[PDB]
Amino acid sequence: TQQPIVTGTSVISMKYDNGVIIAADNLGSYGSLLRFNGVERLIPVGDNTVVGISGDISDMQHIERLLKDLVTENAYDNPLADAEEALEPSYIFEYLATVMYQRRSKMNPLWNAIIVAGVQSNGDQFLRYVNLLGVTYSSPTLATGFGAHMANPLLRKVVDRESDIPKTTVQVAEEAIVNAMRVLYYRDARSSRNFSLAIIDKNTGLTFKKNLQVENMKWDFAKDIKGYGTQKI
Amino acid sequence: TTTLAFRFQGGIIVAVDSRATAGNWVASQTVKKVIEINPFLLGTMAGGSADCQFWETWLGSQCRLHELREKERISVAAASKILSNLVYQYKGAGLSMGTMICGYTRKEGPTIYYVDSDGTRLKGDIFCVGSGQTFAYGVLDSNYKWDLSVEDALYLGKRSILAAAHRDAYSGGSVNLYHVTEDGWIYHGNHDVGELFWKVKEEEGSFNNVIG
Amino acid sequence: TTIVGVKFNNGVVIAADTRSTQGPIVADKNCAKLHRISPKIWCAGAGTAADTEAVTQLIGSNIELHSLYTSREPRVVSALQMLKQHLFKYQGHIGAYLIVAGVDPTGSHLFSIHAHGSTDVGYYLSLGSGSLAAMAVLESHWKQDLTKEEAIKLASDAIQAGIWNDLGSGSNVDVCVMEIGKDAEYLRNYLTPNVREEKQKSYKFPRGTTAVLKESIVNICDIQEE
Amino acid sequence: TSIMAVTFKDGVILGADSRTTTGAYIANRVTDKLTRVHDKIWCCRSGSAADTQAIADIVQYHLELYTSQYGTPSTETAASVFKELCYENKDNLTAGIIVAGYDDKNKGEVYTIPLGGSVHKLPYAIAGSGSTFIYGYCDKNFRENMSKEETVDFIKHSLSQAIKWDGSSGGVIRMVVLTAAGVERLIFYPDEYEQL
Amino acid sequence: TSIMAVTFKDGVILGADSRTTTGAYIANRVTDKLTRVHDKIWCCRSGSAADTQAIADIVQYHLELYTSQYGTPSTETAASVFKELCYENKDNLTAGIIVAGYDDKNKGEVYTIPLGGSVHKLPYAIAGSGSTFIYGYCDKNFRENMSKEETVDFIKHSLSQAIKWDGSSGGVIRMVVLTAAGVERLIFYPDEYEQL
Amino acid sequence: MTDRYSFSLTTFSPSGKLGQIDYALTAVKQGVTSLGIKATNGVVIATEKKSSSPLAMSETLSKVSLLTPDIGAVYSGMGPDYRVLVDKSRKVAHTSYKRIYGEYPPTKLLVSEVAKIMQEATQSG
Amino acid sequence: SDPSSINGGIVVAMTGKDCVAIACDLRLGSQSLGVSNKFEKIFHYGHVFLGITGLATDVTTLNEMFRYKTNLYKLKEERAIEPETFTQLVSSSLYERRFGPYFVGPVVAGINSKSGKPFIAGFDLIGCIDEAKDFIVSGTASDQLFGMCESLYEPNLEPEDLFETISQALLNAADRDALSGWGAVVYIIKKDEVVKRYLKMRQD
Amino acid sequence: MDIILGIRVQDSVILASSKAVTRGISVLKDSDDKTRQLSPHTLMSFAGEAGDTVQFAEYIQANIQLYSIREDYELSPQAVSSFVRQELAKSIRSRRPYQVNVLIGGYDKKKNKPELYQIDYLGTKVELPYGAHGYSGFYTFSLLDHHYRPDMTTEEGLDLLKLCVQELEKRMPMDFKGVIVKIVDKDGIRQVDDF
Amino acid sequence: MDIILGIRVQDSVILASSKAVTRGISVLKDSDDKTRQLSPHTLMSFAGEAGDTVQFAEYIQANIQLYSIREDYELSPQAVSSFVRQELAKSIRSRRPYQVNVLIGGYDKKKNKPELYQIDYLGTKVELPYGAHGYSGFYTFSLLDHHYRPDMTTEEGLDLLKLCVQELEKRMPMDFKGVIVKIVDKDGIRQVDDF
Amino acid sequence: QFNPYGDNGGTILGIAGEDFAVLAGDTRNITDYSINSRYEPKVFDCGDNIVMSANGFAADGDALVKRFKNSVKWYHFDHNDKKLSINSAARNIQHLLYGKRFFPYYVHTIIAGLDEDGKGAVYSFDPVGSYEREQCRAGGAAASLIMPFLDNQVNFKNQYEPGTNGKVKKPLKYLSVEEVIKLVRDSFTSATERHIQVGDGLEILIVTKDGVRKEFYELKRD
Ligand SMILES: [Mg+2]
Ligand SMILES: [Mg+2]
Ligand SMILES: [Mg+2]
Ligand SMILES: [Mg+2]
Ligand SMILES: [Mg+2]
Repeated sequence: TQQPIVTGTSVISMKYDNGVIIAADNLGSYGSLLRFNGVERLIPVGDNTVVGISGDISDMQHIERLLKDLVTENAYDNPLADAEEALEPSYIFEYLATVMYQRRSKMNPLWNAIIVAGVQSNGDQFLRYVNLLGVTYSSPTLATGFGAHMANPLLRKVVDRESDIPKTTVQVAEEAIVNAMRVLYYRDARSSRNFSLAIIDKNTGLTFKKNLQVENMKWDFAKDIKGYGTQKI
Repeated sequence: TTTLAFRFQGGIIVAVDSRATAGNWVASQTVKKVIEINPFLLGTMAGGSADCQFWETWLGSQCRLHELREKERISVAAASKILSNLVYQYKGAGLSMGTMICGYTRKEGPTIYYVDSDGTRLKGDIFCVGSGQTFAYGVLDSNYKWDLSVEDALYLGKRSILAAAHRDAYSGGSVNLYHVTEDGWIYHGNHDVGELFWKVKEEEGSFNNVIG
Repeated sequence: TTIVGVKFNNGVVIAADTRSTQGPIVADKNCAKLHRISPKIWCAGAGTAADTEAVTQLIGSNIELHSLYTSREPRVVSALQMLKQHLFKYQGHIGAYLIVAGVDPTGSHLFSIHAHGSTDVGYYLSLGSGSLAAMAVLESHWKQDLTKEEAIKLASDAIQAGIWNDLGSGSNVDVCVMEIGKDAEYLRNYLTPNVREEKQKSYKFPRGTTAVLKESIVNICDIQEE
Repeated sequence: TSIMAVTFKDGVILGADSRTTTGAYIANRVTDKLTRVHDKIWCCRSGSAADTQAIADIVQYHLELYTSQYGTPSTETAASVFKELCYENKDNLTAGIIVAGYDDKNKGEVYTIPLGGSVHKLPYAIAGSGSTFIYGYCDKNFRENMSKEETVDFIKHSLSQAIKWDGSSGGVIRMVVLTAAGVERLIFYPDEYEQL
Repeated sequence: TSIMAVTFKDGVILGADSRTTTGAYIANRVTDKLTRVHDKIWCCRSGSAADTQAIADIVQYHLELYTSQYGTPSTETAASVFKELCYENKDNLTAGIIVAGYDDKNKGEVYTIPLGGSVHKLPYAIAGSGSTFIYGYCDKNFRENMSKEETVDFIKHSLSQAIKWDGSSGGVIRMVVLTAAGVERLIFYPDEYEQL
Repeated sequence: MTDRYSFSLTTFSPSGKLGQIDYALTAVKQGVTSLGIKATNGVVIATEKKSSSPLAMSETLSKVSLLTPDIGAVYSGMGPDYRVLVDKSRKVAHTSYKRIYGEYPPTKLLVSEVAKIMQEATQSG
Repeated sequence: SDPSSINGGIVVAMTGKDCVAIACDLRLGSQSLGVSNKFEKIFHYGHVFLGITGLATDVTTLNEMFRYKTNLYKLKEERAIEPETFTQLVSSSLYERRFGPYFVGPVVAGINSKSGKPFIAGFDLIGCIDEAKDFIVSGTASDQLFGMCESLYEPNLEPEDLFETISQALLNAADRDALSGWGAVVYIIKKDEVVKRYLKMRQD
Repeated sequence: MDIILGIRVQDSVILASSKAVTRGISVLKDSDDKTRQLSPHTLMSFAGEAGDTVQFAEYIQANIQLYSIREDYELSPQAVSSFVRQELAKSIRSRRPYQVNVLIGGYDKKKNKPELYQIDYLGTKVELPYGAHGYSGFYTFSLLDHHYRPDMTTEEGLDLLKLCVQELEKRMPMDFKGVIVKIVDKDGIRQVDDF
Repeated sequence: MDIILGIRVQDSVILASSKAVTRGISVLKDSDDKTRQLSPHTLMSFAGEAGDTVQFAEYIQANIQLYSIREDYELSPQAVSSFVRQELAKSIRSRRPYQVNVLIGGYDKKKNKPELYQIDYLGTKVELPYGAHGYSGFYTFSLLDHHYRPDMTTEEGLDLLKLCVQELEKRMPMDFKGVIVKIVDKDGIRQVDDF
Repeated sequence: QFNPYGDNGGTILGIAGEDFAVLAGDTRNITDYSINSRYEPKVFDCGDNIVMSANGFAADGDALVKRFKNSVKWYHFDHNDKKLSINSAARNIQHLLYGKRFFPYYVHTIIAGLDEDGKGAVYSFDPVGSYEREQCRAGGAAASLIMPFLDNQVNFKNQYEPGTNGKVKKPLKYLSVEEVIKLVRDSFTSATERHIQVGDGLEILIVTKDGVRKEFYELKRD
C-alpha cells in the first residue's frame, strides 16, 4: 500500500474504421503543483501498439522499463521477432493486466490506469483498459480519470456502439479526440495545454505526434462576466 | 438460523430450518443446514455457511481415511475432535462455526458433540444453535423425555423449529428432519414452514394469537 | 441529476433530466426538477431533493410577498440574494444546489448556487452528478449570440449527455424558456427518448388467485343522520 | 487561487486569476474574484467562496450605510470592517482577503487580512494558493512608485507564474485599476500571458 | 531545506543552504547538504537526513565498486542507482535527491528524484521546502548555456529568496562547481546574500 | 423605554359598550363609500378614488388590493390602517396556509385570519 | 441501530381505473424478534388514506398527529381534506423536523372527491414528495416491491384486478424480507366505497 | 432491571417481574418489586436503566392519581397506556431520554375485559395477549405461542407462567432471584405471595 | 468458564468447580466437569477462554501421562505445577496466548502432604491453603480467612466449601449451576456425587 | 489506504429447466456513476457444456473464471479427457473460492449446465465457497428486484387456484426454454427501469444436450 506522489491525469482513446487513436497530456503533477511539464505518457511498443498510462509516474516509469524489457526478451531466439512472432497489442495488454492484478493481490499495487491501444496482426483494432485493481474492460471509447467523465460522453457521440466504428474516419476521430483534450484543459485542474497523440492505423502504421497544443480556445466571453450576483461594475 | 439435535431412546433427532439471509434480504429459503458427512454421521450448519460446508465434508474425507486405515467405524468422539482440533488451529483467523456432530456407534451409542469455532467441544443430550435457538429450546425443554418414540421425537424436533421459524425473523423457509440410528441416518423430508404452520395451528390448537 | 442553464440572444433557458434516485434504485422515472420561484424566475435543483424543493418554495413565497409589497415584478438577484443568505446561515446543512434563471425588468439572468451559500455568474452552467457530461457538451458547442432555437438544442443535448453517460441521470428532458418581454414557457417532457419497450408477457392474474381471510366494508363516510 | 494588490504612483491595482475548483474539477473557469465594496474600495477574495462572498456583501452594506451618514469611508475603515468580521468569527471562517482602495488624501493603499483576522498594511500584497510560488519573484521585482504600465506588467508577470505552477489557479487574469481618474477593468487571456 | 542544481556552458553547479531543523529548533546551522558520491558526481539532499545519508553512502559504495570494475560511471548511471533505492524502498523512505554530475562526453547533467522514486532529467532542478517560493523566480531567470559567474549569481539569488521566505532554510549558501577543470567549493555568508 | 402599555385600551363601559370599537366604526362611517356585489359567475368590489390633491397621482394609491390570486379587498375608513392590514393579510395567507397546504386559502378562512388580527387590536395591550 | 429498519414492515400503493389500492404487512418486530402480527400501517382521515413504514413509535405518533391536524382542518374548512392537499400537509409536517426527523416512509392514497381522479404519493423521511402515476413503495422490502411492481403493474386495472396485482406484489416482496410479513391488509378504494381485505400468507 | 412478563387471560391480567437488583458485581437486593399501581384497576411493571425506571414509574403514577382526583374517575387502561406512550415518545427525542420499558396490565371496568399493553422506551405500544421486554420473550414466547388460549382461567395462566419462569431459570445465564407475580382483575390488584 | 475454588486441609485437597457452560445468551450445559486428572494423585481444575481451557488441560494431561510412562514414576505436585507454570509463562509471550487459569490439587506421596497450587494465565504460581480464580475469591476469601484451619478434616473442609458456595449463590449475578467437588488424598482422586 | 476491492455492478440470472439451463447477464460494466463499457461479456462458456459467471468485482470475477477454465483443461490432462460433470465443477469451484477464504474473491458465482441425467442444473456460490444446487437464482445488483418476481412467476408462490380460495396451490408445471427466456427478458427489462447499474445489453447463454447457444438483446442505455 502506498500513495501516488508524482501523477499523470487523463488518457483518452477511441476506435475508428482502420485503427485506434490515443492521447494524453505531458504533465507530471505533484499534488496541486504542476511540477513537470515534459512528461511523455504515451509509450509505443513496436510499430503496432501504444500504451497510455495515467496515475503514479514512478510506477509508469517502472512499467515503461518492463515493456522495454519485454521487447528485448521477445527477440531472444526468435528469428521472426520482426514478423509473425512480433509482440501483439493483445500480448502486451494481457501481460500488464496479469502484473497489475498480481500486484493488487499482494496489497502493493502499481498506482495506475492504463489503456493499451493498437492494431492486431489480422488488422483488428485493439483497445482495452486496466488499472491498479487489475480491473479490465474494452469499449469503442476508453478514458481514464477525468477523461472518463468528460471525454467519453463526447467521444461516444461519434462512436456510440460497435456499428459506428466502420463509419468513423481517422479525420473525424482525431478531431473528436483533439476537442476532448481542449475540454479537459478547460475543466481539469491537473491538466496541461501540451499533449501527445498517437494513431495506430492498419494501413499507415504508427503515427506518433509530439508537442501538440490545445488551440481555438474560447475565453473572450469572460470580459462580460462581473461579480458573483449583484455587482455591475 | 435455527438448528437443533437431541439424544433419545431411538437415537438422535436432527432438525434445522432452511433460511439464509444477508442483512434483511432473504438470500435463500432452500438452504441445507444438515451436512451429510457420511451415511452414519451428520453435522449442522450455523455461523459461517462456507466454513461449515467446507470443513465438514473435509471431515467426511478424514473419517473415510480413518476407517480405511483402521478397518473400523470412526467414533463420534474421534470424528468431532478432528473437526474441533482443526478449527482450533485457525482460532483468531475469523472462522465462524456452531455445529452439532451427530452419530450412533456400538461403543458410544447415540452421541452429540457441539463443536465451536472458538475451539469448544461439548458432549451433550440436547443442543440448539442459531439466531432462533432460544425459541426451539423452550419447546424442547418442556416436552423432552428419553423414552420418546421415534414418531414423537421427530415431531418435537419439527415443532421446535417451527416455534423458532415463527418468532425469529432470520429463521424459516422449511424444516429438514433427520433420524440417526446405529445403522445410519434416515432422512425424514423437507417441510415448508408456511404449510406446516397452518397445519400445526389447526391440529394442535396452538398459535391462537395468529389469525388463520 | 443533470441540470443545465444556457443564456441566449433575448433570454435564458434551463433544462433537466427526470430521474430521481434512492441510492442505486430509481424512485421516480419522471421527476419534475424544474421549479418555479416566480412566473418568470425558474430554477433547477440537485442534491437533497427535499432541500431544493423546500428552499425554492420558501424563497418563492417571500419573493411573491416582496413583489406585492413593492408593486414590482420580482428580480432574479433578489431570489439569488435570499437563497444564498438562507443557505449560508445553515452552513451547507441544507443540501440545495441550484441553477437559477429568469427574466425581469433589469434583463435576463443566469446564476448557480451551492449549498454553503456561494454563487456564480455565467452564460452556460451545469449542476448535479451529470454536470461533467453536460459541461463537456456545453464547452464543445457553446458560442456567443445563440438564438432561442440553438440554446434549447444545446441545453437538451447537454442533458442528454448526462442521461446516457451518468447513471444518476436518466429518462426524459424537461426544458423551460424564459425570453424577455414574453411569458416563460415550461416544456414538460420536451424529449422522451426512454420509453420502456412492451413486455414479453402480461402478468394480469386470474381473479381469486390471492388467498383471502376476511372482507369488510370500510366506513369512510361521516356519522349518518336518523 | 492567485490574487494580489499593488500600490503605484497614481494609486493601486488589484489582480486575480479566474479559476475556482472543487477538488480537481474546475467548477468555474471565468470567476470574478475582484469584488467591489465601495466606488474606489475593492477586495481580492481567497479561501471559502461562500465565506468571502458573505463577508464582502456585509462589508458593502456597512460601507453603504457609513457613506449615507458620514460620507466616503477611508480604505483603512473598510479594512477595519473586514477585520472585525474575520477576527470575531475566526472559528467559523476560512477567508483570506486583500483590501485595496484609492483616496485622494491617502492615495493608493493595500491591506491584507490573512486567516487569523490580523491586518497588515503593505505596499503590495499577494495571497491565495498560487502566491507561494511567486514570493521570490514579487520580492525581487516590486518597486515603489511604479507607473500604471509597469504595475500592470508586474501583476501580469507575477500571476502568470502563479498560474503556471498552481493547478488551483488559472483561466484569465482580471485586474482592476483604482486611481483619481476612475475605475478601469482589465482582462488578459491565456494566449497573452502564457508566452511571457 | 533549499537545494538546487543548474547546468551551464562549462558543466554544472550544485547549490544548497545549511540549515537543519528539529521542529523550530535549528539543530545544525552549518550543514553540508552537498554530498559526494563520486569524483564528479555529487547530490543535493532533502527530506530525512538519516534516509538521504544512508542512501548516499550506499550509492557511493555502488559507484566505487562500479569504478573498480567498469571505470568511471555516467551521471545517468548514478541517478539510476539513486532511483533504484528510492523507488524500491518508497514505503520506508522520505528522500528528495537532486543528482548532478560532469562527464566529458555528456558535460553537465542534472537529474531530480522526488519522493515517489521517479527520475527526471532537467536543465536545472530545485527542491526542498524552500523551493516552493522560487519556482516563479527560477523559471523567469534561468537561461541555458550561462557562464560560471552568471550561474553562481542565479543560484545565489535564488537560494537567497528561498532562505528569506522559508524558515526551514537558512545559514550559509554552499555551492559545488563541477567542470572539466575540477571540483570547486564555494561558500556565501548571510551578510553577502541577504543584501541582494 | 419598553412598551409599558401592557393593559387594554379598549374596555367595557357600564352600559356594555366597547367605546373604542364604536368610535372606530364612527371613523369608518366618515370614510369614502365602497361596495361589493356578488353575481352567479363572479364578484365585483368598487370604491371612489377620493384624490386628496389634483397634483397627487391617484393611480399610485391602490384602494383595491389583491390579497391572493383569487381574493381581493377594498375598504372604507382610515387608509393607512387598511394598507398595513393588506400587508398582514397577504403574509398570513402564506405563513398560516400556503406554506402548510401548498395552496392559497379559501376566502372565508383568509377573512377569518384578517378578523383575528383586527380582534386582537381590540383586546391586546 | 438503523431506525428505519428496527421494526420492519412495508407499504405499497397503486392506481387503477377510477380506483386506488393501498396495502401493508402486519409485522412489528424488535430486529429479529417478532412482536406483533396485528400492527396495521395504513390509516385514513375521511377518504384520504395514509400508509406509514419505518420506526413504529413515529408511525403511531404521525398517525395521531395527522388525525389531530385533519380534524382541525375539517372543522375550519367545513369539508374533508383531499389527497393533493393532505400530501402537501404531510410534506410540510415532515420538513419542519428537517434536523431531527421522523424515521418514516409515508404513502398517501385516495380519490379526489370533486374530480374523481385517483391519486397516490410517497415521501422520504424528510418530506420530499414522489408523485408517481403508477405505484409507490416503502419499507424494508422496498427494493423487492420495486421489482414486483415494475413487472406486475399495468395501467387502468379494474378494482378486482388491481387487488390481485397489489396483493401479489406485496406478498412475494414480503416473503423475500426477514422483517416483513406476519399477515397483510389490502384496501381497494373507489369514489364512494372502500373494501378492506386481510390476506393469508406464510407466518415466518 | 431484567425480566418482566405479562399475560392476559379470560378475566384478568397477570404480571411477573424479577426480584433481583444487581450493581455490576454484586446482587444488592433479591426482593425488589418492579411495579407501580397507577389506579385501582391498572398496574404497570417496568425495566430499564437504573434510576430512570423508578423515576418514570412514579411520575406516571402521580399523573394518573392526579387525574383520578380531578375528575373523580378512573381512566381506562387504553387511555393510561396512550398517556404513557406519549410520555416515552416525547422522552426519546429529549436531551437525556428515559431508558424504560413497561408493561401495563389493566382491567377495563366499562368493557369488563382485561387488557395488557407492551410499551418500550421508544414509545412503541402494542396491545397483546402476552408480552415481555428484553430477552425474556426469546425464552418464553415459544411456550406462550404453544399453550396460550384466550379463555384460560387465572389458575391456568399462573401455571403457564410457572413454565415460562422455569425455562428462564434453566437457560438464562443471569440469576434473577425469582419473580413477584401480581393479578389485575375486576376486584383490583393483588399479589400472589407464594410463587 | 466461571468459578473454581480450592482448599487444602489436613490430609487432602478439595477442588470445587462450576457446572455451567454459557454461550453468551444461553446456558448450553449444566453438568460440565472443568477438571483433568494429570496423574493418580494430581488433579487440575481450569477456567478461562473457551476452547483454550480444555485444549491446555488435555495437553498438560498428555505430557504428565507421557512422563509417568517413560520413568514409571509419578511426578510430585510441585514438579507438575512448575511444569504447568512454565508452559503458561511460555504461552503469555506467544503469538496467541492460552487464556487459562488453573488450580492444581495434589497429594505428595513422598512427603505425605496435600498441596494446592494456584496458577493464572500469565504463569503466576502461588502455593496456598485455599485459592480461587476470577471473582470467586472476592466473595469467598473473607469466609475462608475467618474459618480456615490447617488441621481441618475433609468433612470440615467440605462444610466451609458449602458456605463459600452459598455466599456465591447469594451475591453473584450469574447462575453457575452449582459445583462438582472432588477430593485429592493419599488414596487418589474421588468425586463427591452429592453437593 | 489502498482498497483492493471495487464494485463493477452488473446483474446475472441462472434458471434450470427440465432438459436445459440458461445463464443470463447484462453487459454493462460500471464504477460509481460512470459506465466503463456498454458491452463487456460477463457470462462465459467454460467448456464441457458448462457456463459460468462471477458477478461483482470484475477483476476477481475474471480471475476466477480464468482459473476454472484452467481447471477444466487440467482435468482433461489428468483424467484421460473425462468430461467434467456440473456437480464436479461445482465442488471444484468451492475449493477455488475457499482457497482464498481470508482474502476472498469478491464475487457471487453462478454456473449452469446439465447434470449426469441430462436435467437442467444451476449452482450458486457465495464469495467464500458455500454452494448449492438451485432451480432459480439471480445474482448481483438487481438480485433483490428479480428473485421475488421469479418466486412468483416460476415457482408460483402465493398463487392459488381460483375458486378454492387458498386451499389448492397452483400446480408447478414445467416451463419451456421459450417461456424461461421471456421471464429472463422481463426480469432484466424491469431491473433496467428501476436499477441504475442495469442496462445497455442482455446476453443469455442457453445450455442443452446439443451444446451452448447465445442470444443477445438490447437494454435501455440511460
Ligand atoms: Mg463556513
Ligand atoms: Mg494552471
Ligand atoms: Mg419475512
Ligand atoms: Mg420468521
Ligand atoms: Mg438503468
